[PDB]
Order: sequence, then C-alpha cells, then structure tokens
Amino acid sequence: RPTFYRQELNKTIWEVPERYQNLSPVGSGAYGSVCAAFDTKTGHRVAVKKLSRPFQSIIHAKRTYRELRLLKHMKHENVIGLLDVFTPARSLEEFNDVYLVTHLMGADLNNIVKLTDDHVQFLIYQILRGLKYIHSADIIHRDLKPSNLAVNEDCELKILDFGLARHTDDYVATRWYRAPEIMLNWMHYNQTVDIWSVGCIMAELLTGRTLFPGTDHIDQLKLILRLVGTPGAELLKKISSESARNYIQSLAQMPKMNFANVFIGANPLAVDLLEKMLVLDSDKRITAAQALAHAYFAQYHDPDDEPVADPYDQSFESRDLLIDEWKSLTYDEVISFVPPP
Ligand SMILES: CCn1c(Nc2ccccc2Cl)nc2cnc(Nc3c(F)cccc3F)nc21
Repeated sequence: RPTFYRQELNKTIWEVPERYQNLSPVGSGAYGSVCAAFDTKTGHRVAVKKLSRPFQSIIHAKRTYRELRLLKHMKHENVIGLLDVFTPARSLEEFNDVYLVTHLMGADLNNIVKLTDDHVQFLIYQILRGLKYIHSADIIHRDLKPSNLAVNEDCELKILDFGLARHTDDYVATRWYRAPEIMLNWMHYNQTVDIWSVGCIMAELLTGRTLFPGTDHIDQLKLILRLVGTPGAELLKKISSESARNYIQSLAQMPKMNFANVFIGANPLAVDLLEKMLVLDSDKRITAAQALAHAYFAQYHDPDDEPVADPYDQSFESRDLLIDEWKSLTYDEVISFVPPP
C-alpha cells in the first residue's frame, strides 16, 4: 500500500501518496481546497481536492457522499471525473478525510476575459455535449456559471461540479446565470435551467459583458424581463407563487427586445440559438440534445459522438441519515473505486 507524506499549505495539512509531487495551491472554497500536483505514475499534472471537514455534520456528510457518487459516475470528455480518490485512513474507524484527483485544466472560463465566433461555437458546443450527458442521467447542474467551467489553453472544456471561491494567484454570482423559474422557488423547473445558464454564458462570450448582472434576485428578474419581455397569459397561468406572479407583472412596460439588436454583429445562427435558450417558459426552452442539432454547430455536431450516460441512482437524495451512515457509504465508494485506464 502507498506511502503517504504530510505537507502544510496555508494552514491545511495535506496527506497524499508519494505518487503526487510538487503540491501547489490553486485555491479554496467553502467545500474544500485544491492543489496542483504532478502525478509520477502518468507523468501528467493533476488537480487534487481535499474535502473540508467532510463528516462534521449530516449536511457535510451527505454532500461528501453526493460528490463522490456523482464524480465516480461522470465519464465524458466535457465533464470533470475522477482520476483517483484516496484517504490516509486504513480503516473506517480512522476515516475523516477524502481527497479527489482530476485532470488539471489550468483556468476557468471567467479567466478567458484575461473570441472569434468559431471560438464561441466550440466552447458552447462542448458545454452542451457535457450537458446532454449529465441531463441524460437525470442530473441537473443548477449552478452553471463561468467559474464552473474548466478550460485549457487548447480550448478543451470540462464542466465542474463546484469552482473556486478564492484563487491563489489569483467574482461570479450564481444569480446572474440562474433561470427565472428558479429565482424565487424550486416548484416548477426541469434540466433546462442549465440551458438558460448556457445562454447567459454564450451571450457573455459574444459580447464581453455580463448579460444580466442583477444586484439581487428582484433586480435579476427586472434585467431579464427587459430583454425577453413581460410574459403573457400562457406563462403567467403556470406560476403558483402569488409573489413571483406579482413581480413578473409589476413592471414599467417591458418590450421583448430584438436579440438582433442586443447581439448585432453576431452570427445570426448564434442569435437564433440564444433566442431559443433564453425562453422564459421552462417547458418551451430548448434542450441540450436539441441545441446540439442546431445549425449554429454544423462545424462540430456529430450525433455519433454525443453520448448519453449510464443510469444514475439519485435515491439517496431523498434520505435523511445519520452522520455515520453517510460516512460508511462514503467509505464503500472510496474502497470500490476503480481508476480509468
Ligand atoms: C475547482 C478547482 N478544480 C477542480 N476541482 C475538483 C473537482 C472535482 C474533483 C476534484 C477536483 Cl480537484 N478540478 C480542477 C481541474 N483543473 C483546475 N484548473 C483550474 C486552475 F488550475 C486554476 C483556476 C481554475 C481552474 F478551474 N481546477 C480544478
């Protein structure tokens, strides 16, 4: 079994197999911290995440289990998956730390502000291809924003589950990229909430500006409505919340702007696609599979290399278990891990 070493990196002790060398902080978040490392087995560079306090509560414990489950499942070129998972623990009884290893990508899409239409085509194509895969397993991301999209200098893109709150060397609000139907509650929505976010991102790649930079959830709705217009009866009748129905309607007249105007200069096929992604009504927004068949992506679309995922068991999400139950289940997933070839 591997020999582990210890190293202190900004007040966190890291304990990793000797295989991973040259640990270099990349950043941190509320759910963990991440280093770059060199993997001597493959001669490639990887990212290593040390989960922060994985079993400190039933909510940490459930999150820890979710992340491991989800990441073991993801096997697609445009979705971050697991190269490795490890713990210094030699038994369940000493199990209190979880480390996850993936490809190092070296930047997030937000940093790509530090693009031709072909560039936008390729980036958005890859997001949609990863989303086809995720969505096919009945997984919804629910917080897609540029800081959750890992990108190489190659322009290859992988969807991350969680990005960095702080980078080392060295801001992106969820609500800017969130669909209107989930802006106040979670009562009526499906996988297309992710498609809205894609539209927001695609808009920002085309224009260099945040599309809907709301100062809060009410102002977010106001910026959104200014562009897509006030909804008519067919959408207002599907809204249950009296509060939501009232803000959506209580506006100094909001005309559906001409995406033609808003995005003048763009490939008209981009504008068309944007118009189908940024549809207010969740039930009529284009899906990832439909968006991939859009003529905007004719340079890249190949239906024979846009795979779907194996069946994913999300039943645990309904469960309310004890910390030690989640911990044992997590440990099971750790022990059973089989690395990719
Ligand atoms: C959120 C950090 N992060 C993870 N997290 C993760 C997720 C699931 C399982 C294991 C990990 Cl480490 N994997 C990454 C791969 N590549 C890079 N690149 C990179 C960078 F080097 C600098 C700034 C931004 C970046 F995206 N970041 C990663």
